[PDB]
Amino acid sequence: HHWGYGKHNGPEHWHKDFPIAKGERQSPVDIDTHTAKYDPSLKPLSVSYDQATSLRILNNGHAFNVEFDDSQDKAVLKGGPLDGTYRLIQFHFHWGSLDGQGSEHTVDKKKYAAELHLVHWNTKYGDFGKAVQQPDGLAVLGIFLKVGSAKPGLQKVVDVLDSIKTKGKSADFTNFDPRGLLPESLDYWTYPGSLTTPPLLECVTWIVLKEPISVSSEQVLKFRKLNFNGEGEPEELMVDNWRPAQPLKNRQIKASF
Ligand SMILES: NS(=O)(=O)c1ccc(C(=O)N2CCN(Cc3ccc(F)cc3)CC2)cc1
Ligand SMILES: [Zn+2]
Repeated sequence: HHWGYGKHNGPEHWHKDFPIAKGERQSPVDIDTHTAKYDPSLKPLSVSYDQATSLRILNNGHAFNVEFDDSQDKAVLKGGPLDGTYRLIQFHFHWGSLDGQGSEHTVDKKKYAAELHLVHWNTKYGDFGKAVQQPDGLAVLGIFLKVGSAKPGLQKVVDVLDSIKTKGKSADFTNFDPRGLLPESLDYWTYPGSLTTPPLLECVTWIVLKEPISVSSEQVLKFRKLNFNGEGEPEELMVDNWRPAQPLKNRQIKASF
């Protein structure tokens, strides 16, 4: 793969290697709040992260992933629009070079400074690789970040970034509690979509929280010091690693509230 977020290999180029980029249920999308319809049939979302076991943090050249042990039903997402149990495997963020951009989903065209994605796979499929080949294989919980007060629960992530500055670097990252990254309210919008990076597979039930979390300018500034490049290569700051909104096509966004 040679895809990325640069002028020559960015989102507008992805369709050449990944034709599904122009598919029928691509993500992210703009969430038009006035058109989204309240669905009273939606169940309350269930986020059970008390037994979450984080293991490592990795700079993969596109973002950084905080990985979890998903070999057992520990941290799971269920309820809401979901049927079954989805296991947390990793979380990562997308952010911008400026506070005025960075999120993938937008709300009434508003772009947030960043967006957190907690990725879960449907246990009925056995493993993540098999799950991404199914229309209901993944559930990604998206949370917007705005710049204001610091998020205490995010600081451990911010402080370890120095150790994984470049592509391919990883660091032990145990005992991190993802509950510290959640907003107060679990109200959400949901729609069927896709992974937002190649392979862009149409296997995701998106659940995007209405309430953003606040992070400090210093916290997001640290994200912007990461590198897309590997050690010993020309420095390319890891910023604007977000895909813009895609055509909604034949889909309806439902609201839980
Ligand atoms: N942002 S998002 O939609 O929330 C998201 C969620 C999960 C993932 C994820 O774990 N990888 C998907 C990509 N693959 C690498 C890959 C890339 C291109 C290919 F053709 C095949 C595999 C590693 C696993 C990526 C993005
Ligand atoms: Zn993502």
